Amino acid sequence: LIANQFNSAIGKIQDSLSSTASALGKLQDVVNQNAQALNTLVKQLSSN
Amino acid sequence: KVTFNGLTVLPPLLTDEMIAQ
Amino acid sequence: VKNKCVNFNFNGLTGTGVLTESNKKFLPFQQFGRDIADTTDAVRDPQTLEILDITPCSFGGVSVITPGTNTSNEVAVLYQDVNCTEV
Ligand SMILES: *[C@@H]1O[C@H](CO)[C@@H](O)[C@H](O)[C@H]1NC(C)=O
Ligand SMILES: *[C@@H]1O[C@H](CO)[C@@H](O)[C@H](O)[C@H]1NC(C)=O
Ligand SMILES: *[C@@H]1O[C@H](CO)[C@@H](O)[C@H](O)[C@H]1NC(C)=O
Repeated sequence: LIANQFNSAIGKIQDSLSSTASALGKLQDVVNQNAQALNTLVKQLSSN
Repeated sequence: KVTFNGLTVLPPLLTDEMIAQ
Repeated sequence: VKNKCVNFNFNGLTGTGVLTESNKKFLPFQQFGRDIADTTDAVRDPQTLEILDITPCSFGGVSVITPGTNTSNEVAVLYQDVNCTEV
């Protein structure tokens, strides 16, 4: 029983990960923030 | 699930496969 | 001159880069494009009505690998993120 519960438990992780892209919000935020940082940094070159 | 003005990007010392080991 | 680092001056739009043939479709009244950084991205040759991309010349950081002068004076140089054909 404990075996089956753990195996099935593993499986649900796939679906939650496979379906919900927002399950990985934290890492995506890190990239996005940095991407925002650089883009702002780039854009200032246009300022007078 | 995750995605010329002097600005570069250095590569990480460990590689993605390196991490996997 | 194409495909080579040149100092270019088109109608007073000066700069340094590699001039390549482009696939951009300028409108008949647009002399030159831009990037998000307000740097020139493409120009129209005033004598030959064609569109040229401008790519900044290859560059990269320089990092020295030294075993330690206490051991050797022989060094190895790392040209970051540059193809070996341009060194
Ligand atoms: C300007 O004259 C040159 C020859 O000196 C010619 O090749 C070029 O086509 C001319 N530009 C035009 C017709 O727009
Ligand atoms: C390294 O430096 C020490 C002095 O701090 C010196 O005694 C030693 O000989 C040096 N190593 C070599 C290989 O020369
Ligand atoms: C480096 O140059 C060679 C030609 O010698 C080319 O085949 C290769 O794709 C180039 N690599 C990059 C990353 O531009």
